[PDB]
Formats: sequence, structure tokens, C-alpha cells
Amino acid sequence: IDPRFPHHHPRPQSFWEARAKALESLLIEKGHLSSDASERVIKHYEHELGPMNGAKVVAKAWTDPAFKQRLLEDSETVLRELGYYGLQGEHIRVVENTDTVHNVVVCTLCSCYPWPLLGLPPSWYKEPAYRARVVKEPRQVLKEFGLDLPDSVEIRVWDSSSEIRFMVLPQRPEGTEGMTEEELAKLVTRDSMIGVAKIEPP
Amino acid sequence: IDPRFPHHHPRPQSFWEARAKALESLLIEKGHLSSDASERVIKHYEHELGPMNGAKVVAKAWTDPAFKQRLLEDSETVLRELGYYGLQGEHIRVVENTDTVHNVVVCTLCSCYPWPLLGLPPSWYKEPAYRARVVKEPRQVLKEFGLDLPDSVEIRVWDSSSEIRFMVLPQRPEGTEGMTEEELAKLVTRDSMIGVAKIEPP
Amino acid sequence: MNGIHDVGGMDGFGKVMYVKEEEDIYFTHDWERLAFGLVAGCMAQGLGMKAFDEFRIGIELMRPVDYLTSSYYGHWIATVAYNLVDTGVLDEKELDERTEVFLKKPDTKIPRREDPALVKLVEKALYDGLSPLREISASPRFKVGERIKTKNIHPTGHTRFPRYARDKYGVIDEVYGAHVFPDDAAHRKGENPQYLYRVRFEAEELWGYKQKDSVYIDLWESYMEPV
Amino acid sequence: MNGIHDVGGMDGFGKVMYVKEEEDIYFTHDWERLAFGLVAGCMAQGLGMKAFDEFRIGIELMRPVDYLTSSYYGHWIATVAYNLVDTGVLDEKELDERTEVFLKKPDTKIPRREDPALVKLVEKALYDGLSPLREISASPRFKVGERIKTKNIHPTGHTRFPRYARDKYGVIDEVYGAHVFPDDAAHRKGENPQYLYRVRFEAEELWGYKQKDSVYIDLWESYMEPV
Ligand SMILES: [Cl-]
Ligand SMILES: [Cl-]
Ligand SMILES: [Co+2]
Ligand SMILES: [Co+2]
Ligand SMILES: [Mg+2]
Ligand SMILES: [Mg+2]
Repeated sequence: IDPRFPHHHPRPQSFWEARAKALESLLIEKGHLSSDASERVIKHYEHELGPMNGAKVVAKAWTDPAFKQRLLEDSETVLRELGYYGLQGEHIRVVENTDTVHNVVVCTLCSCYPWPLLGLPPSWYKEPAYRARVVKEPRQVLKEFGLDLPDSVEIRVWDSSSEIRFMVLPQRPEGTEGMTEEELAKLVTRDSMIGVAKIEPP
Repeated sequence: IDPRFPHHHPRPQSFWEARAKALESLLIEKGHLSSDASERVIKHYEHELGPMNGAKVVAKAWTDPAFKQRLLEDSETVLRELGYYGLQGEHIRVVENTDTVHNVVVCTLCSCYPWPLLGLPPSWYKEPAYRARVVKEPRQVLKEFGLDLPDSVEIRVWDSSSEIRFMVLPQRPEGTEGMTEEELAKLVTRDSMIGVAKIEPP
Repeated sequence: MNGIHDVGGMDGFGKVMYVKEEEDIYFTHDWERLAFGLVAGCMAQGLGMKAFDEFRIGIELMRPVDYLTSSYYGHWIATVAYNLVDTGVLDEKELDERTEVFLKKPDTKIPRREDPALVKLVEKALYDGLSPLREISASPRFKVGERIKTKNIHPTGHTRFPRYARDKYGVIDEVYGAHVFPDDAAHRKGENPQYLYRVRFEAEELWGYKQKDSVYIDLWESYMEPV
Repeated sequence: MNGIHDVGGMDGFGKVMYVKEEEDIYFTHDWERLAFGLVAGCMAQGLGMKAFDEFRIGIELMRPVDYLTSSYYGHWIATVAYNLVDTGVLDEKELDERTEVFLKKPDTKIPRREDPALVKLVEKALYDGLSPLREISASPRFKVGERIKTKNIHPTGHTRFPRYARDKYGVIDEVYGAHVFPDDAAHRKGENPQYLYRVRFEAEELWGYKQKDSVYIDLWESYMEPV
């Protein structure tokens, strides 16, 4: 390494792995962490939470108009009542897609995403391409995902710059007549609750 | 490489070296370049040009007031007359340091620097730290180089956003009485002609 | 801070690497799982970080070259490290020595320890969360429908005021309440809660692009002025 | 383009690695010397690039992760490659094959060839240069001492309008003349020369920092409006 240019040399991913183990070991040795505390967290975020929670919310809104209206009038109260509340989901707002309004959510500054409702964010949601571009050329970005909106549909991008979090309520597609709530929930994709896709008729 | 994350993996410097040789070989084979053309260029930029040209200009300005006045009134004509002209030095402007005005030059967008007069830019001049910071906190940046200006000295930073180029004329220090022009030129540092240092009394 | 993290409106990052959701796996390496446990585990006990503000600034302080190459949970390891060392929970040399140990012998075993009471404690953060909503005695400066101009400010510390939204006209969409103020809390200076607003900005104003796009951004009161 | 190259006013890049000038060596590897020969050599013959505009955009199009790690003459190799392929001087597969050849056998010898007439040709560029100054029939829109407001525009192609100077009041310092316009020339669309100005901007306006600093920036006419 030429010492004029230390900044051209990134830490290898082996470094971060090593550092992760060192912090885990020191914290356990000093009584600040435990094997089971680490595992409880991992279990919660890799297995317990996920986009099925939001899918259930969406299916309920589609099947129960009084619930949908309550959810849109005061989502934080409603979502808390259902139990979808917790770390990084203390204040969750629901934004409704309509025929002429399409909502797309981003964390330009990092990765902010409502874990208690939707689980962990997509890989791409956290990476610079989506974060940089969606606020400026959302139509181009949406086309990459296969959503090509007409010029007359307004796009609202929601940048998660505070602890307030946003979930998109996508519209129920055609072709779903007489499906049950449970059946409707299985159609709700994670990507639809971010706003990068509409829901396909089944 | 996880294909979700190709952007986390830089080309190794071995790649750029390889690519350099491939371009050189293909261009020579196709009749677009030659061994001696490449060497002529290398000789010009590594050996023929350098900050001694500007040092000579500065020493002349210090020793000849009529020349200094001409240089400041129309530097492009004067510099061309002296022979300091060429690629990336077709339009060179000289900016005078005075007791209450200090000039510092940058290319925020890249590296622009007047090769015919000053030779190749410093390593640091081309790198992001200097480029990012000098336009916003020039006093902090200058302190890193050991120049700590009082609050009442105005700083003018010149961002080389066009093909116009800038050279700083530093003031002659104390302690130089009766030195010759040639002796004065040896005191002129490259860094003084960028504006990151004043000239020390000898 | 006007750092590499603040990417909104930048060009050159390329196409979005779409993956179907069922193929978009969460973790590929165990150290990534460890990172999650480390952040939640420390934050649940107020160690190095009482909430997310301190967590975020440690990421924003990364070398830009590291921020772009570490991978996502690399950022989490970077901030855990940063904040534990900064608060004196961990000694920097002790942590560097131990990193080197695991670097050279990546099969070194991590000590085991069972602490159910700590598990309970961590469960509390998971389910109770860390709401930044506070009450303050002052009244909001701004009201819904008001047209404001965001400030041209350049905090060198943490801020949630993205550069693309600076010195822009917008329209107050909602007055949330007063929330812990990140620019202070990130640097351990007090919750100092300030009114938080949702603000709508038109494409034409942000980018000069006349078209049917808008961005809604949550901004603290001090990021803005009345017109 | 609002890319990684446009760093003015960014935070987080760290300290300036000062080196005494006599210790600040120009080249540490022969491929860096080759890069210099490649850029001057091609440009002298109008190959891939007629001047610096095309050269600069090829650098700005680099992957941000490459821009920050390649080292300086890495950028020059990137732009040479880019522009030769884009203009059809070099085939992309042919160039990738040959790169791979030299990657696997870095002792492969480069073919030699002597062409004194090409040396002459290259000497001409070195000494005659590539002045972008042109004459146009229009008159300047702006005059020395005039207060202007720079535009809020976001070209996705090459521009010389740095982001930190956008939507800012400044004062015309000098009317240079009309210069080849980079935003067009970089993309091979014609010299289309436009009046070029030097413009002074106050720290208070750029940064909100009340202090005795200013920045002088050369801006083409189309980057600005009258007040
Ligand atoms: Cl929808
Ligand atoms: Cl001086
Ligand atoms: Co985030
Ligand atoms: Co430059
Ligand atoms: Mg928010
Ligand atoms: Mg210039």
C-alpha cells in the first residue's frame, strides 16, 4: 500500500467477518452479550418476522371496508392493535395505491424499513442504485422491475428520513372474485408493499 | 461474487495494468500508436515539464516589476511569449497572493492542472480529500499543510471547471535581500504555486 | 454530513439488481447473523447506542471505499465497533488484537454463555421498540399546507436532511409531533426533541424535471424556514 | 451527471495525505506511464477523443467502486478503453480477450514499432495544444458585475456544473469568450460553443458558513439565469 493512497484499498470482507467474531467474543466475555441473546435476535429477524404480516393486513383491507377505512385513518393504532409493532415499527403509516396515484418507498440515507410488519428489506432496497435513483427517476426504476406506468399516473415516493415508516397498500387485482381472505393474502407480494410492483391477476 | 452485489467488488489494480498493455498492443498492431510515440509523451511529462517553469515565472515577477505588471494584466500573452504553452496550458491565468488575499487552486471534478507551466499535479491534488474539502473548509485544509491563516485574510479558491487554468503567484518572503533571480527561483516551491503553502524565508 | 451515504439523486450507480422475492435470501454468512445480534443486543441494553441515531452516524463515518465494498452488514459491524470504542465499552487495541486472532484463525471458537434474563431484556426491545416521540412545551412553527423553504445548511455531524432536499420549496403535509432530534442525539447530546414534519416536494422543484412525480420527506423543524 | 466524481463539498474523505514535493513521485508502475502515452497519443490523432470532454465523461462513467480504487491512471485507462470501443476504433471482445492474455501472463511482450512521423504528430498536440476558444455570432447574455442565479438542472450526461454550485447566487467576474460546450462535445454532438464566464460565489451562499472564503468557478452561459 502506497501511504499516499490508503483510501484506494477497501477492507476485505474477511476483515468484517473477523471483526464480527471479535466483538461477539469480547462482549460475551465481559458479560454484555450471550449466545442465547444473539440467537434470539437472529431467530426473530430470519424466521419470526416477514412480509406475511403485511400481506395479512392488505388482505383484510381488501375484504373488510370498515377495517380498510380505520387502517387508512389511523394506521398506527390499528397496526398496534393487531400486534404488528416493535423495533423499527413503532410508527407505521399505510399509503394507498389508487388508479392515478402510485406509491413507492425508499430509505435514501440507509435502509429504513418496517421490520415488525414486513420483515427484512430486499437486498436491492439497501443498495445505492435503488436509493439514488428512485427519488429522481422513479418511472425508470419501476420499469426495471416491470412496472411501466402511464404518464398520467402520479408517483409519490416516500423517503424514510425519520423513524416514521411506510407500507404501500396495493390494489386488489382483477380475477379474484370469490377468493377468501386467506387466499387473497397469498397473492400479496413483498414487492407490492414497497411499491415496485402491482399485483398480477392470478 | 453474489450477483446481487457485483458493485461491492472493485477491479484489482492488476486489471488496469493488464488493460493498459492490451490497449497499447492492439493500437500498435493496428497502426494507431508506436513505441516511440508512447515514449515521447512519457519523456515530456515525466522529464521535460515541471514546476521549475513556473518558478522561473515567479522569480521574474519578483525581480522585474514591469514583467510582473504585464503578467498580471495579460498572463496568457506573456506566458505564451515565454514558451510556457501547450496541451492543458493553452489558457493560463496568474492569481496574485497579497497580504490579505490568499489564492488556492483545485479541480473538484477531476485533476485539471496546467502541465506546460507546472508539470504534473501533486498526488494529493487529484484525490478526493483535497478536492471535496478545499472549496468548503479551505482554512482547515490549509492547516493540514501547515498554513494557518488569520481570520482576516480572505481566501479565494479557484475551481478549474473549464479549460482555463490557474497558477498562484506567491509573495517573496523576507530574508531574500540581494539574492539573484536564479537564486530566488530555487526558493519557489510547487506547493506555493497551488496556494497550499507560503514561501519560507531562507 | 455530506457523505457517500447520502445518495439520493446521484447518477452512475447502475441498474437495480432485481431478484424474485422467494430467491432473495437474507443471510449468506454467519458473521452477518452475528451483526444483527450485535446491533439489537447492544441497543437493547443501551450499550454504545440508546437508539438508531448513534447507530447511523457510525455507518456514515465509514471510509467511503469501505461503505461501498463491505456489504450491508459490514456497515453494522463498523458502527458497533465505532460506538463501543467511542463510549469506552471496548478498548480499541483489545478489539484490534482479537480481530487479528480471528483473521489468522477463522476457526477459533466463540465462547458460549447462556443468560435468559438478557434474552428477556432483548425481547423487550424487539417488541416494545424505541419510539422517539416526545412531548415538548413549544408549539409547531409550521402548519399543514404551509409553503416552506428548506435551509441551505451543511451539518458536518449527523443529519437526516438529505442534500437533494436542501434549499427547496415544499409544502407541509403533516405535523407528526416532536421527535428526538438526530443531529444532536447521534452525538450523545440530549434527546432535544423538535417538531417533525412530513413535507411534499414536486419534481420540478427538486430536479427541474417537469413531470408527475413527487417526494415526501420527513424533516425536523430546524431544517426549514417560513417563506 | 451527479456522480461519484463530483465531490466538491462532500464530507468523509478524510485528511489530505501531504507529501513533500521532492518525495511525491510521478509514476510507480510502467502501466501508469503507458496510460499517459495512450491518452496523449490517441487525442493527438483524434482517436476516441478530439479533446478533453470525451476523455472526462469516460472517467465519470466508471463504477463508483472502481473510480475510488483504480488509482488515478486507472481512470485514464478506463476512459481510453471506453472511448475507443464507443467510437468503433476497438472491438470490445478483442480488447477483453487481450486483457485476459496480459492478466494471466503479465510478462507477455508488447509489440514494438517505430513511427517518427507519429512522434511529430504527437509533439504537435503537446506544444500546440487544443484551445477550445471559438468565435460565435451571438453576444454574451451576462456582464461583469452582474448578479446571476445558477440553475437547478441535473444533466444525466457530462456537465462542468458542479452540484455544490447549483441554484446559487453569484457575480460574474469575467467574460472569457465562447468555448466549446462540454455537455455537448463530451457526447460527440458538435463543438456548439457558448460563452464561458468566471463567477464568484461567497461562502455564506454556498454553505451557509458566514466567513471570509469565496469560490471562483468557470460556468457556461446555459448554466445560469439573470435575476
Ligand atoms: Cl397497486
Ligand atoms: Cl504567498
Ligand atoms: Co434506512
Ligand atoms: Co481536473
Ligand atoms: Mg421517515
Ligand atoms: Mg477552469
